[PDB]
Amino acid sequence: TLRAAVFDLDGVLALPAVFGVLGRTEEALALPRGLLNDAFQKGGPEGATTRLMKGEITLSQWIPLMEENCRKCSETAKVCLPKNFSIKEIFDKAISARKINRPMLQAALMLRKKGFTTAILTNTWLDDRAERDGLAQLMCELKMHFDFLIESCQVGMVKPEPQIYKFLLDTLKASPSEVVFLDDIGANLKPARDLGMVTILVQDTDTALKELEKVTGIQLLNTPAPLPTSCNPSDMSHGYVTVKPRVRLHFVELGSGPAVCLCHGFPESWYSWRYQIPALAQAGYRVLAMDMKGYGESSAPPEIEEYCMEVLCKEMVTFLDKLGLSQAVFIGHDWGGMLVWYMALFYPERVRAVASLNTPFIPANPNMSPLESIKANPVFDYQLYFQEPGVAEAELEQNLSRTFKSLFRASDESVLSMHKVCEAGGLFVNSPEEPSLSRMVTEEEIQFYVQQFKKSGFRGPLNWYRNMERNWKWACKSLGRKILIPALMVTAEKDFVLVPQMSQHMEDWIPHLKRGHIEDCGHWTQMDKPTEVNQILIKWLDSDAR
Amino acid sequence: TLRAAVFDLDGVLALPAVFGVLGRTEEALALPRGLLNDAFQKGGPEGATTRLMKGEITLSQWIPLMEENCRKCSETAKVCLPKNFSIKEIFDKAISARKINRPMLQAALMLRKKGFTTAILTNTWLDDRAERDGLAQLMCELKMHFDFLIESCQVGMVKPEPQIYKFLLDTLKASPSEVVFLDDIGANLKPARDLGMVTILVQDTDTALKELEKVTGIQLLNTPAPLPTSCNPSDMSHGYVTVKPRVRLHFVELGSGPAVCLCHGFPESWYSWRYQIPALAQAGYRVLAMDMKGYGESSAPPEIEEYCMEVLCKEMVTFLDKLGLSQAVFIGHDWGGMLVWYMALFYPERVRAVASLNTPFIPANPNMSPLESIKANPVFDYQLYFQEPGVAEAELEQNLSRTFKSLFRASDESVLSMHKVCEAGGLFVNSPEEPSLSRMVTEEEIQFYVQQFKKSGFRGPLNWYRNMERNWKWACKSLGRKILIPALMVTAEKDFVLVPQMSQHMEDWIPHLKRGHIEDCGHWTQMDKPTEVNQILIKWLDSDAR
Ligand SMILES: CC1(C)C(=O)Nc2ccc(-c3ccc(F)cc3)cc21
Ligand SMILES: CC1(C)C(=O)Nc2ccc(-c3ccc(F)cc3)cc21
Repeated sequence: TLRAAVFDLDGVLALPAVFGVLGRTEEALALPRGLLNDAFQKGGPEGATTRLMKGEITLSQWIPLMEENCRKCSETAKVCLPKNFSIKEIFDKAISARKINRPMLQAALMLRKKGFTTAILTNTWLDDRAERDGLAQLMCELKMHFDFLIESCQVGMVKPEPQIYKFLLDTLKASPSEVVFLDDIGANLKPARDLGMVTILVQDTDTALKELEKVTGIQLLNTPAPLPTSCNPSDMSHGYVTVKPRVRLHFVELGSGPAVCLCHGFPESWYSWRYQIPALAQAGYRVLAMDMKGYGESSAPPEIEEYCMEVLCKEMVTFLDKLGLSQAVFIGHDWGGMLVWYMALFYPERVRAVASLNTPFIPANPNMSPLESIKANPVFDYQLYFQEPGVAEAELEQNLSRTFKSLFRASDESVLSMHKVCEAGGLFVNSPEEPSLSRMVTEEEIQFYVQQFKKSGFRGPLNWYRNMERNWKWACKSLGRKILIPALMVTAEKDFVLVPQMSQHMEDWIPHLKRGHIEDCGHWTQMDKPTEVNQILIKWLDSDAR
Repeated sequence: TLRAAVFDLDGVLALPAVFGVLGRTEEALALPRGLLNDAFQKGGPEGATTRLMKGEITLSQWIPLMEENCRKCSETAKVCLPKNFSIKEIFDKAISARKINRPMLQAALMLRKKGFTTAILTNTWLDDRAERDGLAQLMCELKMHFDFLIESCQVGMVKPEPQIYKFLLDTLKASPSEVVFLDDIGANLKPARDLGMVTILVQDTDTALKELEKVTGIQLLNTPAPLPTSCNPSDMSHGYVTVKPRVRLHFVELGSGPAVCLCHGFPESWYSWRYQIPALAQAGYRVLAMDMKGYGESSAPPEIEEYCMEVLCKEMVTFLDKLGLSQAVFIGHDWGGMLVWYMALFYPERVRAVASLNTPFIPANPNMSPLESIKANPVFDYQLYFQEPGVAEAELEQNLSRTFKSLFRASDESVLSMHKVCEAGGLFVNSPEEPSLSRMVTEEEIQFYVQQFKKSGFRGPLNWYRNMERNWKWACKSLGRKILIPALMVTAEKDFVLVPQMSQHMEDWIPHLKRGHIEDCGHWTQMDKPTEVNQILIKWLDSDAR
């Protein structure tokens, strides 16, 4: 029975094959057929290309040897290479044109999800070209999804030599009959076949994937749209910044490029952005996913006033100061969404661009108490239940697994009576002790939130709602301002509290505001509709956040 | 007696004054004298500029009000503003031309070093211009050097109103007679003077600094060249990445831009780069200063093989993978310098550029054992003392303060007999029990290293020298390669072990190698000559690392 799948890089996980450019160049330049492919393989196991693939020499040392071989081949075929012939140019274009073969990666991802050990086995080179970063980027994106990456130039062995196959089996800790090996070169399949491995000659991806599903008995073709890549907490870079004597802020960091600071809502974590972090980093951004003050590995002081917007915003500015960041793009959800609008209003010089999921920008009404304003809308009643210190903490901390399983549910799975919370005596009075697992989350994802909330509980997080008068007084100072920096408002059709219509007047205060809208999306936006959140955010980032 | 110094921003800590552009524009456009300055102050305390400075409105809301005032003033003076007159253009140019007044900052730095509480008190605005980042950058660089930053637009008060002065005194927790107040506007000095504060009207910096030194009794003018800004460990962003089950890597992070990964030597810390971190971040780079494997907050497994170059390099690649970085510039010193050359040789696709301080690149000699090669040079004898597990650990761990005070000394303070270590029975046999403090370090800086080494000791750090045969075998695989990516070699005149002449053949293997050289520099390069290290690295980064 199969328990391992091995994939080649060129012509299998990455298309078009770099090899096939030797043929295309021949046709474009009207050179004798196979001339470039002949000079490429010249000398066979003793040749320049084999030395390159074994790591004896670098790609830049190989370029003049290939040119020298191209001349000798043309001299024999009684032909002349054009005025401006360049192996460097040919390969630079070929390498940058090569992209990930998405359905092949999807199949490898699906096999690994079903318990398979996966690996990339490739005949490759040590790339020291001025433009080597393009290929470094491709290898980084691909390799993360596999258990092993075996590169000929690092191991000093090359396919079709029998030793590399014995090396692969030792790395996999598997018998050859347990292995599927996919390659676009028949000669390179041959030793794997002769050893007893199942082999697939890859020409078109579709036929290769049909052969792959028939032999594994796992559906890989025509399968539903996969979720974006998530985060394994133990594999992330974890950062810690002391913003003041008793306050440290924790964040997870991924990628290079303009800093994108992600600000979760209540009662969440950096992990609420798990489906956005790999996507935004891959789109060319340096993601900083916060544990907001009161949460996870960040400090959680008990004082209510430690959680007013003025204090929270000041601390986020210090967070940027200590990291040496002059600016960051601020993206928030729920309470994080409220914080990001006030970062834009009070510190525009520090905010590259601002985006909010669900949370509209509504200015303070200076002729009405915030307590009065909130009583007007019956959907905001649950926030009055949060006012009395200790009441909501006791119910939310009682059973953590029940708390998160009850809260994190899609719009058509809701188990909560949001009205009338105070009167009913609690959020979960008509809710089960053992809620069923929502289709949005796994048991393990719930257990991550449970473990995070074991440290500081719900006091600090609930304190965010306990500064309505302080926040109102501070917000009134901004009543003559407008938000004029790049801004995005993302509405969720089925958020029954932060309703899309509440954002309707925003253009009066943010004239150049851009919008996104997600149909059939509840309150837990990032995990409810991750693919669409990523599409909207990446599109807005590339256009407005530089 | 004075214990606090307060500085204005425009015309005092930053020059040329943004105000003075109103006058220059008048002269350039041949407009009536004081016309632009009149429309700027139009309406006085009730005017548009006062509302701006109090934070009632943003800079972009103010621009059309200023234009409207400029028209009314021109209509009265019976003049016509030119075809293409733009307040936006005038102020964009004025703000970007304004730079830090270096000698004024140096004086504030010197006063704070002598126990003074320092603050910036400024009449400023909420900047929402498309080009606001330039000013955000300036405020970030300046503010870090002061105890307090009081901005009119954040406090809703403005100079010369008496309330802002009472607010300043409350923030300083000082009586007015204890305060020196420096301002370029006479009207703004007046309430501070009337309260009993010492006031300096700032026209030219030199005269202002003479007045400042006469009143404080502290030399501020003609004082020696200051050291670059250092790091306070508790104020840095601390990052943590698990590279494998038993191995976590710690780093300090500062700045935005291309990632620059700093790799210390033996027996050091991320803190050895304390004078480079703020400088490189200010030059436009994202600095990642490592605690290398075996050190500080990074894991220190006991096995010798955990510290061979192959393992260390692989882990540094995983470190980049987990952070989502496709590349980084690698800068190393001593053992870190050796690691960076092999990162360039084995992983060029992941290395944006490579630089080494003191450590030359010398290829493996495949016809000689590394143990033989090292015996040939008597300066490398101390490395043989490091071979036997437990011997060097015992002497180095015996008295940590003695260890670091003995090691970290300039070329003309050396206390160590580097020959013949093994024969003499130790590094510190002819060294004092209580070494005098080197001119390069403070007691507090030594105590930081002492506290760091209390965690894991010297086993992991010494293990870096215990893989000579393993490293030699791995290095021989690279003998046919060349380093062709951007590279910098920095030599230290007085490093008696890693001598400048040892780097002489490097061009044979790195043909496009760039060089730097530091005269009168010992082995502890970063702390011995910080200003010159920063100049060489910043110059090479801006030219070759993009
Ligand atoms: C799902 C539902 C109704 C919706 O449609 N919008 C919101 C907003 C907040 C909460 C919420 C958050 C925390 C908590 F403890 C209780 C309820 C729940 C919801
Ligand atoms: C200062 C001096 C001689 C010099 O000029 N070059 C070097 C290189 C290494 C060490 C050193 C490092 C660690 C240790 F434990 C002992 C000596 C000491 C030196």
